[PDB]
Amino acid sequence: RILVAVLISGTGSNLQALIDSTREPNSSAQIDIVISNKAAVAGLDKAERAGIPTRVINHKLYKNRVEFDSAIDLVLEEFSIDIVCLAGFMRILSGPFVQKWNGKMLNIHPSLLPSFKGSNAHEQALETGVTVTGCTVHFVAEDVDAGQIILQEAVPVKRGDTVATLSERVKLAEHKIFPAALQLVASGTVQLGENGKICWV
Ligand SMILES: NCC(=O)N[C@@H]1O[C@H](COP(=O)([O-])[O-])[C@@H](O)[C@H]1O
Repeated sequence: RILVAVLISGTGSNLQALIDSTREPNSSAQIDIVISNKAAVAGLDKAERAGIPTRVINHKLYKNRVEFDSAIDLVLEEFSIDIVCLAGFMRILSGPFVQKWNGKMLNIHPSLLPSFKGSNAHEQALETGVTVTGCTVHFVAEDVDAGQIILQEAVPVKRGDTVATLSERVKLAEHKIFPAALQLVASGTVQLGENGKICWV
């Protein structure tokens, strides 16, 4: 069973979906710890009501990214973590950390990368006026632009949509592909080749 750590910053709907899929009969992974850089967020309650230990590592208490990421890394090693899932984690990881976890850290983004990178993808989409958006799960890479893509699901944008409605429709897709992507990676079906490009059995 592959040990997983889910990093969060807020609500935790994606965390929840991963908990459910990991609690499924044939899952190849189990969530052994949940880390939040913000205290008092709902995702923390979801991990707790699930019997999953948590830690709040507040980035505001550190001097730089390196220091903050080192604290996080101490916990992951402490839990013999294999795979790291960034689920709503709103922090940019330091290069050495991303380097360390290359091929073992997945992130979920609410757009069809390379479109609408950064925060507020939904708002960007609606400002732009696309009729198709979606979500993407990928490996975290040195630069947030070369992250190897694992799975994506296109989601339609309705003409009436507000950030709330679109956002909700996109999360439904996210809960589908993050669990599947985790499974894909946890089971070894998907890996990062030596050339750094995605690889399937
Ligand atoms: N910086 C990346 C980013 O924008 N992530 C997105 O934030 C939301 C948090 O959801 P949740 O906490 O309910 O899983 C999710 O929709 C995720 O795709």
